[PDB]
Parts: sequence; structure tokens; C-alpha cells
Amino acid sequence: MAHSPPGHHSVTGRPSVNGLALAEYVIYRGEQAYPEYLITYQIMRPE
Amino acid sequence: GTILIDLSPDDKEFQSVEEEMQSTVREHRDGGHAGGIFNRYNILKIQKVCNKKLWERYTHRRKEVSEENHNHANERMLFHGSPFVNAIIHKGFDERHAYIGGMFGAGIYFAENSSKSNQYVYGIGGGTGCPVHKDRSCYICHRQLLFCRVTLGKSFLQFSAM
Ligand SMILES: CCOc1ccc(-c2nc3ccccc3c(=O)[nH]2)cc1
Ligand SMILES: [Zn+2]
Repeated sequence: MAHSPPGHHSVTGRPSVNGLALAEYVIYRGEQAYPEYLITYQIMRPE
Repeated sequence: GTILIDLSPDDKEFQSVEEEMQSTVREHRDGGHAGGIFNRYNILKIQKVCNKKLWERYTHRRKEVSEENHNHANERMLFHGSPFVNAIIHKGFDERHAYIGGMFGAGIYFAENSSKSNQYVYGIGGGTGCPVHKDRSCYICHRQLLFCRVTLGKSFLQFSAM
């Protein structure tokens, strides 16, 4: 795994082209996330 | 030490998690290549993941980060899709769960859009799709995502063409 940028704990990827996209995030220490919910699903075919 | 507790669909907690899953679907620039073509999901089950050791590992780090950042963990609830979901819920996140080739370097990636994380359920780029039908847009096979508590602390802002 890489290191966080010095003086930071994560990176935020802000979208700069697609106005509808939400942010994405990166952590470099597995201890910074807890898998709270497990969601089982199917994708639905559009009608 | 992990147990999974089923949430009832009548539970407010089930309903708020399902709403975040459904409401954060978007269209993707690949036209559905990686994750499939869909506007919504059929939620089959939501389970709470309970592991005391892994929780304490999380809160220990959260306190370290908060103390480095004026008592602010900057904690978010974010989606994660991965072929290693079963490993993660039993052993915790670690370097084996990183996206080595990600655009912000080798780290563990999370998304606000559930449909972004859906693109990674079967691997990077959707891999070869579901194991049964080899279909990245399979409407039959059951998929799993994690909805995760994530400590961001002081986050480096990268403006990026996506
Ligand atoms: C061996 C590849 O391991 C992984 C695991 C998860 C992911 C992953 N990447 C993302 C990137 C952007 C937004 C969301 C995700 C994600 O949910 N999983 C990538 C590679
Ligand atoms: Zn399938």
C-alpha cells in the first residue's frame, strides 16, 4: 500500500468533468474502515 | 469472531441503508460495461457485521486520527465493492484489499455512488462478470456490497477528470 500524502489521512477524488458523479475516497490504512453492513442484491433490468 | 445479524425490512436501519444504496445509483461513462445496465436494485438482504476485535481496531485508529485533526475523525458511510468481501468481513480491511492500480495510488477505495462500487464486485472493470454466466450485467446472480464506516481525517483533495 502507498502512504497518504504527508500531513493527510486519506485522498478525496473530486469529479471535475461529470457533473453527476459523487466523490470517491482512498485510505492507506485498513484500520480506517469498518465493514458495517453487508448488502445482498441484484441489479434490475430497466423496463 | 464475525457474526452477521439480519435486519428486518421493517427496521428503520434497513430502510435508511436501502435508501442510500438506491438513491446513489447513477449512469456510468462506460454505458454499463463494468457494472451492468440498471437504474435500481432488488435488495435481498441487509446484514449487520459484528466483530468486537475489528471494531476496536477501527475505533483505536479513529481516535488517533481525530487527535491529529482537532478532534475530528471526518467519518463517512461509504460503499465498497470487491471480490474479497468475505475475507473483509472476517479479517478486516488490509493491504490485500487495495486497488494497486487506482488513480490515487495503491490504497483501499470507497465510493459515495453505490453504482461505482458495483463496478468492482466481480473485479477491476467488472472482470469477466458473474462466475455462473460470465455476464457483467447479470440480472440473476446475487451480488454483495459493503456499506462501511470510514475515517477520512484530513483528506487531500484531488480534482480529477471523472
Ligand atoms: C485486486 C483489486 O482489488 C480491488 C478491490 C476493490 C476495488 C474498488 N475500487 C474502487 C474504486 C473507485 C470507487 C469504488 C471502488 C470500490 O468500491 N472498490 C478495486 C480493486
Ligand atoms: Zn450470473
